[PDB]
Amino acid sequence: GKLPPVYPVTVPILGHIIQFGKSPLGFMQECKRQLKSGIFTINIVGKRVTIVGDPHEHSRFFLPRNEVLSPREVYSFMVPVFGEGVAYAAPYPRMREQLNFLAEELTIAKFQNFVPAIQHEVRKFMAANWDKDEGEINLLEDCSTMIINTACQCLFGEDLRKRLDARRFAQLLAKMESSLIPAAVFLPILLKLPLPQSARCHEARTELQKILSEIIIARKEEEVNKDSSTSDLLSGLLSAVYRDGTPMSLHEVCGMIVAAMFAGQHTSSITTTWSMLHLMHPANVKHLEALRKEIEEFPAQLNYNNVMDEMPFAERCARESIRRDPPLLMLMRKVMADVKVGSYVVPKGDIIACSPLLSHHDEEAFPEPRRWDPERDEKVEGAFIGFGAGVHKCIGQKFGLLQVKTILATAFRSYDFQLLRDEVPDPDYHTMVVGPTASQCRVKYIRR
Ligand code: HEM
Ligand SMILES: O=C(N[C@@H](Cn1cncn1)c1ccc(Cl)cc1Cl)c1ccc(-c2nnc(-c3ccccc3)o2)cc1
Repeated sequence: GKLPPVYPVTVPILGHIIQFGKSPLGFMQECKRQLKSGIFTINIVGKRVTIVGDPHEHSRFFLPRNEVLSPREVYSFMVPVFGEGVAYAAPYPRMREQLNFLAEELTIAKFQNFVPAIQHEVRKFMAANWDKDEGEINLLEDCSTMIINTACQCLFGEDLRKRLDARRFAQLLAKMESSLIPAAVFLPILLKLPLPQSARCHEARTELQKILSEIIIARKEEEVNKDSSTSDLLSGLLSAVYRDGTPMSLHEVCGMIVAAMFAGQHTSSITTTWSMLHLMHPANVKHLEALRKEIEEFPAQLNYNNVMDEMPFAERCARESIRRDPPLLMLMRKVMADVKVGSYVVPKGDIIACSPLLSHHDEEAFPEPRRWDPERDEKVEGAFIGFGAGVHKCIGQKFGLLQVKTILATAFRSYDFQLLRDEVPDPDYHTMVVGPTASQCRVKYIRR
Protein backbone atom coordinates (compact mmCIF):
# COMPACT_ATOMS: atom_id res chain seq x y z
CA GLY A 1 0.00 0.00 0.00
CA LYS A 2 2.64 2.52 1.09
CA LEU A 3 5.63 0.15 1.28
CA PRO A 4 9.08 1.17 0.10
CA PRO A 5 10.16 -0.24 -3.28
CA VAL A 6 11.15 -3.93 -3.10
CA TYR A 7 14.35 -4.87 -4.96
CA PRO A 8 13.40 -7.85 -7.13
CA VAL A 9 14.15 -11.35 -5.79
CA THR A 10 15.73 -13.45 -8.59
CA VAL A 11 17.37 -16.20 -6.50
CA PRO A 12 14.78 -17.17 -3.90
CA ILE A 13 16.40 -18.67 -0.73
CA LEU A 14 19.09 -16.02 -0.45
CA GLY A 15 17.52 -12.98 -2.09
CA HIS A 16 20.35 -10.46 -1.93
CA ILE A 17 22.79 -11.82 0.61
CA ILE A 18 25.19 -13.31 -1.97
CA GLN A 19 25.29 -10.11 -4.09
CA PHE A 20 25.73 -8.13 -0.87
CA GLY A 21 28.65 -10.40 0.11
CA LYS A 22 30.33 -9.80 -3.26
CA SER A 23 30.07 -6.00 -3.03
CA PRO A 24 28.23 -4.52 -0.04
CA LEU A 25 28.54 -0.90 -1.23
CA GLY A 26 28.14 -1.68 -4.94
CA PHE A 27 25.09 -3.77 -4.26
CA MET A 28 23.30 -1.20 -2.10
CA GLN A 29 24.04 1.65 -4.48
CA GLU A 30 22.59 -0.35 -7.36
CA CYS A 31 19.39 -0.90 -5.39
CA LYS A 32 19.30 2.85 -4.63
CA ARG A 33 19.91 3.83 -8.25
CA GLN A 34 17.77 1.22 -9.99
CA LEU A 35 14.83 1.85 -7.65
CA LYS A 36 15.35 5.63 -7.70
CA SER A 37 14.84 5.75 -3.94
CA GLY A 38 17.06 6.06 -0.89
CA ILE A 39 14.54 3.96 1.03
CA PHE A 40 14.21 0.43 -0.28
CA THR A 41 13.61 -3.14 0.86
CA ILE A 42 15.94 -6.06 0.23
CA ASN A 43 15.35 -9.72 1.03
CA ILE A 44 17.92 -11.43 3.23
CA VAL A 45 17.38 -15.18 3.59
CA GLY A 46 13.62 -14.58 3.24
CA LYS A 47 13.53 -11.60 5.63
CA ARG A 48 12.49 -8.12 4.56
CA VAL A 49 15.20 -5.61 5.37
CA THR A 50 14.22 -2.02 4.71
CA ILE A 51 17.27 0.20 4.33
CA VAL A 52 17.03 3.83 5.27
CA GLY A 53 19.54 4.92 2.64
CA ASP A 54 18.58 8.60 2.40
CA PRO A 55 20.66 10.67 4.85
CA HIS A 56 17.84 13.22 5.16
CA GLU A 57 15.81 10.48 6.80
CA HIS A 58 18.39 9.22 9.34
CA SER A 59 16.37 10.49 12.31
CA ARG A 60 13.48 8.14 11.37
CA PHE A 61 15.85 5.25 12.28
CA PHE A 62 17.87 6.64 15.19
CA LEU A 63 15.18 8.50 17.21
CA PRO A 64 12.21 6.13 17.72
CA ARG A 65 12.07 4.42 21.14
CA ASN A 66 13.18 0.83 21.74
CA GLU A 67 9.54 -0.29 22.02
CA VAL A 68 9.03 0.79 18.42
CA LEU A 69 12.47 0.12 16.86
CA SER A 70 13.94 -2.70 18.94
CA PRO A 71 17.63 -3.68 19.15
CA ARG A 72 17.08 -6.88 21.16
CA GLU A 73 16.46 -9.28 18.28
CA VAL A 74 19.35 -8.08 16.15
CA TYR A 75 21.83 -8.48 19.03
CA SER A 76 20.51 -11.91 19.99
CA PHE A 77 23.53 -13.57 18.38
CA MET A 78 25.80 -11.81 20.91
CA VAL A 79 23.98 -13.22 23.97
CA PRO A 80 26.58 -16.04 24.35
CA VAL A 81 29.16 -13.27 24.98
CA PHE A 82 27.21 -10.45 26.74
CA GLY A 83 25.16 -12.96 28.76
CA GLU A 84 21.45 -13.61 29.26
CA GLY A 85 19.68 -10.50 30.60
CA VAL A 86 22.58 -8.22 29.79
CA ALA A 87 22.53 -5.13 27.59
CA TYR A 88 19.99 -5.58 24.77
CA ALA A 89 18.73 -8.87 26.24
CA ALA A 90 17.45 -7.13 29.39
CA PRO A 91 14.11 -5.31 29.63
CA TYR A 92 14.74 -1.91 28.06
CA PRO A 93 14.69 0.27 31.17
CA ARG A 94 17.19 -2.13 32.76
CA MET A 95 19.25 -2.19 29.54
CA ARG A 96 19.61 1.62 29.69
CA GLU A 97 20.69 1.54 33.35
CA GLN A 98 23.45 -0.96 32.53
CA LEU A 99 24.64 1.06 29.52
CA ASN A 100 24.50 4.28 31.59
CA PHE A 101 26.72 2.73 34.27
CA LEU A 102 29.21 1.75 31.62
CA ALA A 103 29.06 5.25 30.10
CA GLU A 104 29.88 6.75 33.51
CA GLU A 105 33.10 4.73 33.66
CA LEU A 106 34.27 6.29 30.38
CA THR A 107 33.77 9.94 31.22
CA ILE A 108 36.16 12.73 30.35
CA ALA A 109 37.10 13.33 34.05
CA LYS A 110 39.18 10.13 34.08
CA PHE A 111 41.13 11.29 31.01
CA GLN A 112 43.46 13.46 33.14
CA ASN A 113 45.15 10.21 34.10
CA PHE A 114 44.31 8.21 30.99
CA VAL A 115 46.33 10.37 28.59
CA PRO A 116 49.78 9.88 30.19
CA ALA A 117 48.88 6.24 31.00
CA ILE A 118 47.98 5.62 27.36
CA GLN A 119 51.07 7.34 25.99
CA HIS A 120 53.27 5.40 28.42
CA GLU A 121 51.92 2.10 27.06
CA VAL A 122 52.36 3.32 23.50
CA ARG A 123 55.95 4.40 24.13
CA LYS A 124 56.66 1.08 25.85
CA PHE A 125 55.33 -0.73 22.79
CA MET A 126 57.30 1.36 20.30
CA ALA A 127 60.52 1.09 22.27
CA ALA A 128 60.25 -2.71 22.28
CA ASN A 129 59.09 -3.29 18.71
CA TRP A 130 59.89 -0.17 16.68
CA ASP A 131 63.41 0.02 18.03
CA LYS A 132 65.39 0.06 14.76
CA ASP A 133 66.32 2.96 12.49
CA GLU A 134 63.77 1.41 10.19
CA GLY A 135 61.70 -1.77 10.12
CA GLU A 136 58.81 -3.61 8.51
CA ILE A 137 55.62 -4.23 10.42
CA ASN A 138 52.04 -5.18 10.04
CA LEU A 139 50.41 -1.90 11.05
CA LEU A 140 47.04 -3.49 11.79
CA GLU A 141 48.54 -6.10 14.13
CA ASP A 142 50.63 -3.49 15.89
CA CYS A 143 47.81 -0.97 16.34
CA SER A 144 45.66 -3.80 17.73
CA THR A 145 48.34 -4.73 20.25
CA MET A 146 48.71 -1.12 21.34
CA ILE A 147 44.95 -0.71 21.81
CA ILE A 148 44.71 -3.82 24.01
CA ASN A 149 47.52 -2.42 26.20
CA THR A 150 46.20 1.14 26.31
CA ALA A 151 42.61 0.15 27.04
CA CYS A 152 43.57 -2.39 29.73
CA GLN A 153 45.93 0.14 31.26
CA CYS A 154 43.06 2.61 31.65
CA LEU A 155 40.26 0.24 32.62
CA PHE A 156 41.83 -2.77 34.42
CA GLY A 157 43.42 -2.67 37.85
CA GLU A 158 47.01 -3.87 37.97
CA ASP A 159 45.90 -7.02 39.80
CA LEU A 160 43.48 -7.84 36.97
CA ARG A 161 46.15 -7.10 34.37
CA LYS A 162 48.53 -9.58 35.99
CA ARG A 163 45.87 -12.29 35.84
CA LEU A 164 44.64 -11.37 32.41
CA ASP A 165 47.55 -9.91 30.48
CA ALA A 166 47.67 -8.50 26.95
CA ARG A 167 48.38 -11.83 25.28
CA ARG A 168 45.74 -13.71 27.25
CA PHE A 169 43.15 -10.95 26.90
CA ALA A 170 43.75 -10.80 23.12
CA GLN A 171 43.26 -14.58 22.89
CA LEU A 172 40.04 -14.40 24.91
CA LEU A 173 38.57 -11.61 22.77
CA ALA A 174 39.69 -13.44 19.64
CA LYS A 175 37.98 -16.65 20.78
CA MET A 176 34.75 -14.68 21.23
CA GLU A 177 35.06 -12.67 18.02
CA SER A 178 35.88 -15.67 15.85
CA SER A 179 33.00 -17.65 17.28
CA LEU A 180 30.12 -15.18 16.66
CA ILE A 181 27.81 -15.59 13.67
CA PRO A 182 26.03 -12.35 12.62
CA ALA A 183 24.07 -14.43 10.06
CA ALA A 184 22.05 -15.68 13.06
CA VAL A 185 20.15 -12.38 12.82
CA PHE A 186 18.57 -13.84 9.68
CA LEU A 187 18.87 -17.52 10.56
CA PRO A 188 17.63 -17.43 14.18
CA ILE A 189 17.58 -21.24 14.29
CA LEU A 190 21.36 -20.91 14.81
CA LEU A 191 20.76 -19.60 18.33
CA LYS A 192 18.95 -22.83 19.22
CA LEU A 193 21.31 -25.37 17.63
CA PRO A 194 24.30 -27.16 19.14
CA LEU A 195 27.24 -25.24 17.74
CA PRO A 196 30.93 -25.43 18.61
CA GLN A 197 30.92 -21.64 18.20
CA SER A 198 28.33 -21.20 20.96
CA ALA A 199 30.28 -23.51 23.25
CA ARG A 200 33.41 -21.45 22.62
CA CYS A 201 31.66 -18.21 23.47
CA HIS A 202 30.55 -19.84 26.74
CA GLU A 203 34.06 -21.09 27.56
CA ALA A 204 35.61 -17.68 26.90
CA ARG A 205 33.01 -15.78 28.90
CA THR A 206 33.23 -18.28 31.74
CA GLU A 207 37.03 -17.93 31.79
CA LEU A 208 36.70 -14.16 32.04
CA GLN A 209 34.04 -14.37 34.76
CA LYS A 210 36.22 -16.82 36.75
CA ILE A 211 39.11 -14.38 36.57
CA LEU A 212 36.88 -11.47 37.68
CA SER A 213 35.50 -13.43 40.63
CA GLU A 214 39.02 -14.40 41.78
CA ILE A 215 40.09 -10.76 41.55
CA ILE A 216 37.01 -9.60 43.49
CA ILE A 217 37.60 -12.20 46.21
CA ALA A 218 41.30 -11.26 46.48
CA ARG A 219 40.43 -7.57 46.82
CA LYS A 220 37.92 -8.34 49.59
CA GLU A 221 40.48 -10.53 51.40
CA GLU A 222 43.09 -7.77 51.27
CA GLU A 223 41.05 -4.52 51.36
CA VAL A 224 40.61 -3.83 55.09
CA ASN A 225 44.38 -3.32 55.44
CA LYS A 226 44.98 -1.51 52.15
CA ASP A 227 43.57 1.93 53.06
CA SER A 228 43.93 2.34 49.31
CA SER A 229 41.91 -0.17 47.30
CA THR A 230 41.89 -0.73 43.56
CA SER A 231 39.73 1.58 41.45
CA ASP A 232 38.93 0.41 37.93
CA LEU A 233 36.11 -0.53 35.55
CA LEU A 234 35.43 -3.67 37.58
CA SER A 235 35.20 -1.88 40.94
CA GLY A 236 33.17 0.95 39.39
CA LEU A 237 30.53 -1.35 37.95
CA LEU A 238 30.42 -3.43 41.14
CA SER A 239 29.49 -0.32 43.11
CA ALA A 240 26.63 0.54 40.74
CA VAL A 241 23.13 0.39 42.21
CA TYR A 242 20.00 0.13 40.07
CA ARG A 243 17.04 2.49 40.59
CA ASP A 244 15.19 -0.35 42.37
CA GLY A 245 18.01 -0.41 44.93
CA THR A 246 19.75 -3.64 43.85
CA PRO A 247 23.42 -3.99 42.74
CA MET A 248 24.66 -5.34 39.41
CA SER A 249 25.32 -9.07 39.59
CA LEU A 250 28.77 -10.37 38.70
CA HIS A 251 27.07 -11.92 35.66
CA GLU A 252 25.96 -8.47 34.52
CA VAL A 253 29.27 -6.85 35.39
CA CYS A 254 31.19 -9.46 33.37
CA GLY A 255 28.86 -8.93 30.43
CA MET A 256 29.25 -5.16 30.50
CA ILE A 257 33.06 -5.60 30.62
CA VAL A 258 32.82 -7.92 27.61
CA ALA A 259 30.71 -5.31 25.83
CA ALA A 260 33.15 -2.46 26.58
CA MET A 261 36.34 -4.31 25.78
CA PHE A 262 34.99 -5.99 22.68
CA ALA A 263 33.40 -2.76 21.42
CA GLY A 264 36.54 -0.70 21.98
CA GLN A 265 39.15 -3.16 20.77
CA HIS A 266 38.46 -3.66 17.04
CA THR A 267 36.90 -0.28 16.27
CA SER A 268 39.72 1.67 17.94
CA SER A 269 42.47 -0.49 16.40
CA ILE A 270 40.91 -0.23 12.95
CA THR A 271 40.39 3.53 13.28
CA THR A 272 44.02 4.09 14.28
CA THR A 273 45.16 1.83 11.44
CA TRP A 274 43.13 3.54 8.67
CA SER A 275 44.18 7.00 9.93
CA MET A 276 47.88 6.18 9.81
CA LEU A 277 47.49 4.49 6.43
CA HIS A 278 45.86 7.58 4.90
CA LEU A 279 48.23 10.02 6.56
CA MET A 280 51.29 8.18 5.25
CA HIS A 281 49.96 8.04 1.66
CA PRO A 282 51.42 10.43 -0.94
CA ALA A 283 48.00 11.81 -1.96
CA ASN A 284 47.75 13.16 1.63
CA VAL A 285 51.03 14.98 2.31
CA LYS A 286 49.15 18.30 2.85
CA HIS A 287 47.24 16.47 5.56
CA LEU A 288 50.29 14.94 7.14
CA GLU A 289 51.94 18.33 7.38
CA ALA A 290 48.71 19.66 8.91
CA LEU A 291 49.01 16.94 11.58
CA ARG A 292 52.70 17.61 12.15
CA LYS A 293 51.97 21.32 12.57
CA GLU A 294 49.16 20.67 15.04
CA ILE A 295 51.50 18.58 17.23
CA GLU A 296 54.77 20.44 16.63
CA GLU A 297 54.83 22.37 19.94
CA PHE A 298 53.47 19.56 22.15
CA PRO A 299 55.56 18.37 25.09
CA ALA A 300 57.26 14.96 24.86
CA GLN A 301 54.76 13.96 27.53
CA LEU A 302 51.30 14.51 26.10
CA ASN A 303 48.81 15.75 28.61
CA TYR A 304 45.05 15.92 28.83
CA ASN A 305 45.02 19.41 27.37
CA ASN A 306 47.09 18.54 24.30
CA VAL A 307 44.80 15.67 23.31
CA MET A 308 41.42 17.04 24.44
CA ASP A 309 41.84 20.69 23.46
CA GLU A 310 44.59 21.03 20.86
CA MET A 311 44.15 18.15 18.40
CA PRO A 312 41.13 19.07 16.30
CA PHE A 313 42.87 18.11 13.07
CA ALA A 314 43.99 14.67 14.29
CA GLU A 315 40.39 14.08 15.38
CA ARG A 316 39.14 15.11 11.93
CA CYS A 317 41.54 12.50 10.54
CA ALA A 318 40.08 9.79 12.79
CA ARG A 319 36.50 10.78 11.95
CA GLU A 320 37.06 10.84 8.18
CA SER A 321 38.72 7.38 8.31
CA ILE A 322 35.47 6.14 9.89
CA ARG A 323 33.46 8.14 7.36
CA ARG A 324 35.16 6.53 4.34
CA ASP A 325 35.47 3.02 5.81
CA PRO A 326 33.06 2.64 8.74
CA PRO A 327 33.98 -0.39 10.90
CA LEU A 328 30.29 -1.13 11.39
CA LEU A 329 28.59 -1.41 8.01
CA MET A 330 24.97 -1.95 8.95
CA LEU A 331 22.99 -0.72 11.93
CA MET A 332 19.71 -2.62 12.45
CA ARG A 333 16.49 -2.69 14.47
CA LYS A 334 13.37 -4.86 14.52
CA VAL A 335 10.23 -2.88 13.66
CA MET A 336 7.72 -3.50 16.45
CA ALA A 337 5.16 -1.08 15.02
CA ASP A 338 4.56 0.61 11.67
CA VAL A 339 6.82 3.63 11.16
CA LYS A 340 6.80 6.54 8.78
CA VAL A 341 10.05 7.10 6.90
CA GLY A 342 10.07 9.53 3.97
CA SER A 343 6.99 8.89 1.83
CA TYR A 344 6.67 5.34 3.11
CA VAL A 345 5.40 3.14 5.91
CA VAL A 346 7.88 0.52 7.08
CA PRO A 347 5.69 -2.33 8.33
CA LYS A 348 5.82 -4.07 11.68
CA GLY A 349 7.96 -7.21 11.23
CA ASP A 350 10.61 -5.70 8.96
CA ILE A 351 14.20 -5.40 9.95
CA ILE A 352 14.96 -1.75 9.39
CA ALA A 353 18.56 -0.78 8.75
CA CYS A 354 20.68 2.29 8.45
CA SER A 355 24.05 1.68 6.84
CA PRO A 356 27.03 3.91 7.62
CA LEU A 357 28.61 2.29 4.54
CA LEU A 358 25.81 3.35 2.18
CA SER A 359 25.03 6.70 3.79
CA HIS A 360 28.66 7.72 3.94
CA HIS A 361 28.75 7.34 0.16
CA ASP A 362 25.73 9.45 -0.67
CA GLU A 363 27.27 11.99 -3.06
CA GLU A 364 25.05 14.88 -1.91
CA ALA A 365 26.26 14.43 1.67
CA PHE A 366 29.80 13.33 0.77
CA PRO A 367 30.90 14.31 -2.74
CA GLU A 368 33.62 12.03 -4.16
CA PRO A 369 33.16 9.65 -1.20
CA ARG A 370 36.16 7.36 -1.85
CA ARG A 371 38.43 10.37 -1.46
CA TRP A 372 39.69 10.68 2.09
CA ASP A 373 39.59 14.31 3.07
CA PRO A 374 39.62 15.28 6.75
CA GLU A 375 38.74 18.86 5.77
CA ARG A 376 35.33 17.93 4.39
CA ASP A 377 32.17 18.69 6.30
CA GLU A 378 28.83 16.99 5.68
CA LYS A 379 26.40 18.87 3.41
CA VAL A 380 23.50 17.04 4.94
CA GLU A 381 22.86 17.38 8.66
CA GLY A 382 23.39 14.06 10.47
CA ALA A 383 24.78 12.23 7.42
CA PHE A 384 27.80 10.97 9.35
CA ILE A 385 26.69 8.00 11.40
CA GLY A 386 30.06 6.34 12.07
CA PHE A 387 29.20 6.32 15.78
CA GLY A 388 25.46 5.88 15.31
CA ALA A 389 23.03 8.44 16.68
CA GLY A 390 19.95 9.02 18.80
CA VAL A 391 18.83 6.36 21.22
CA HIS A 392 21.84 4.05 20.83
CA LYS A 393 24.65 6.47 19.96
CA CYS A 394 28.12 5.19 20.86
CA ILE A 395 29.03 5.74 24.54
CA GLY A 396 32.69 4.89 23.92
CA GLN A 397 33.40 7.47 21.19
CA LYS A 398 35.49 9.89 23.31
CA PHE A 399 37.53 7.11 24.93
CA GLY A 400 38.16 5.44 21.56
CA LEU A 401 39.25 8.70 19.93
CA LEU A 402 41.36 9.52 22.98
CA GLN A 403 43.42 6.41 22.29
CA VAL A 404 43.51 6.98 18.51
CA LYS A 405 44.66 10.58 18.83
CA THR A 406 47.25 9.70 21.47
CA ILE A 407 48.72 7.03 19.19
CA LEU A 408 48.72 9.40 16.15
CA ALA A 409 50.48 12.16 18.08
CA THR A 410 52.98 9.71 19.58
CA ALA A 411 53.70 7.74 16.40
CA PHE A 412 54.11 10.69 14.06
CA ARG A 413 56.29 12.70 16.49
CA SER A 414 58.96 9.99 16.38
CA TYR A 415 58.38 8.16 13.06
CA ASP A 416 57.53 8.39 9.44
CA PHE A 417 55.93 5.52 7.58
CA GLN A 418 55.97 4.18 4.07
CA LEU A 419 53.06 2.17 2.69
CA LEU A 420 54.48 -0.84 0.83
CA ARG A 421 51.81 -0.59 -1.83
CA ASP A 422 50.70 2.01 -4.31
CA GLU A 423 47.20 2.32 -2.87
CA VAL A 424 45.70 2.48 0.58
CA PRO A 425 44.50 -1.05 1.49
CA ASP A 426 41.12 -2.37 0.43
CA PRO A 427 38.63 -2.75 3.23
CA ASP A 428 38.01 -6.40 4.10
CA TYR A 429 34.26 -6.94 4.44
CA HIS A 430 34.48 -10.58 5.60
CA THR A 431 34.68 -9.81 9.33
CA MET A 432 32.11 -8.59 11.91
CA VAL A 433 34.02 -5.39 12.45
CA VAL A 434 35.45 -4.15 9.18
CA GLY A 435 39.05 -2.95 8.94
CA PRO A 436 41.70 -2.65 6.23
CA THR A 437 42.72 -5.95 4.62
CA ALA A 438 45.28 -7.28 7.10
CA SER A 439 47.60 -8.70 4.46
CA GLN A 440 47.74 -5.26 2.77
CA CYS A 441 48.88 -3.52 6.00
CA ARG A 442 52.64 -4.12 5.91
CA VAL A 443 54.48 -0.83 6.24
CA LYS A 444 57.98 0.48 6.84
CA TYR A 445 58.60 2.61 9.94
CA ILE A 446 61.40 5.14 9.84
CA ARG A 447 62.69 6.81 12.97
CA ARG A 448 62.98 10.58 12.80
C1 HEM B 1 36.55 3.63 18.28
C2 HEM B 1 35.65 3.75 17.31
C3 HEM B 1 34.24 3.40 17.58
C4 HEM B 1 33.26 3.35 16.62
C5 HEM B 1 33.43 3.63 15.14
C6 HEM B 1 32.06 2.99 17.31
C7 HEM B 1 30.83 2.86 16.62
C8 HEM B 1 29.60 2.66 17.27
C9 HEM B 1 28.33 2.62 16.61
C10 HEM B 1 28.07 2.81 15.13
C11 HEM B 1 27.36 2.38 17.58
C12 HEM B 1 25.87 2.28 17.35
C13 HEM B 1 25.41 0.83 17.42
C14 HEM B 1 23.99 0.71 16.92
O1 HEM B 1 23.43 1.71 16.42
O2 HEM B 1 23.38 -0.38 17.00
C15 HEM B 1 28.04 2.29 18.84
C16 HEM B 1 27.40 2.03 20.06
C17 HEM B 1 28.13 1.64 21.20
N1 HEM B 1 29.48 1.72 21.35
FE1 HEM B 1 30.81 2.27 20.03
N2 HEM B 1 32.27 2.85 18.64
C18 HEM B 1 33.58 3.06 18.87
C19 HEM B 1 34.26 3.01 20.12
C20 HEM B 1 33.67 2.47 21.27
C21 HEM B 1 34.36 2.21 22.50
C22 HEM B 1 35.83 2.50 22.76
C23 HEM B 1 33.41 1.67 23.37
C24 HEM B 1 33.64 1.24 24.77
C25 HEM B 1 34.82 1.45 25.33
C26 HEM B 1 32.16 1.60 22.67
C27 HEM B 1 30.99 1.10 23.21
C28 HEM B 1 29.72 1.23 22.59
C29 HEM B 1 28.48 0.86 23.29
C30 HEM B 1 28.34 0.31 24.69
C31 HEM B 1 27.46 1.13 22.41
C32 HEM B 1 25.98 0.92 22.60
C33 HEM B 1 25.29 2.23 22.97
C34 HEM B 1 23.81 1.98 23.18
O3 HEM B 1 23.28 0.91 22.78
O4 HEM B 1 23.13 2.86 23.75
N3 HEM B 1 32.34 2.09 21.39
N4 HEM B 1 29.41 2.44 18.63
O1 LIG C 1 30.59 -5.58 16.84
C1 LIG C 1 29.38 -5.45 16.86
N1 LIG C 1 28.72 -4.70 17.76
C2 LIG C 1 29.44 -3.85 18.74
C3 LIG C 1 29.52 -2.52 18.00
N2 LIG C 1 30.49 -1.55 18.48
C4 LIG C 1 30.16 -0.42 19.10
N3 LIG C 1 31.27 0.22 19.34
C5 LIG C 1 32.21 -0.54 18.82
N4 LIG C 1 31.59 -1.61 18.33
C6 LIG C 1 28.77 -3.65 19.97
C7 LIG C 1 27.64 -2.84 20.06
C8 LIG C 1 27.01 -2.61 21.28
C9 LIG C 1 27.54 -3.17 22.45
CL1 LIG C 1 26.80 -2.92 24.00
C10 LIG C 1 28.67 -3.94 22.37
C11 LIG C 1 29.30 -4.18 21.16
CL2 LIG C 1 30.65 -5.12 21.16
C12 LIG C 1 28.60 -5.94 15.80
C13 LIG C 1 29.20 -6.08 14.56
C14 LIG C 1 28.49 -6.52 13.45
C15 LIG C 1 27.14 -6.83 13.58
C16 LIG C 1 26.43 -7.21 12.53
N5 LIG C 1 25.26 -7.84 12.56
N6 LIG C 1 24.88 -7.94 11.46
C17 LIG C 1 25.78 -7.35 10.67
C18 LIG C 1 25.70 -7.24 9.35
C19 LIG C 1 24.52 -7.54 8.66
C20 LIG C 1 24.45 -7.40 7.28
C21 LIG C 1 25.54 -6.94 6.57
C22 LIG C 1 26.72 -6.62 7.24
C23 LIG C 1 26.79 -6.77 8.62
O2 LIG C 1 26.69 -6.89 11.35
C24 LIG C 1 26.53 -6.66 14.82
C25 LIG C 1 27.25 -6.21 15.93
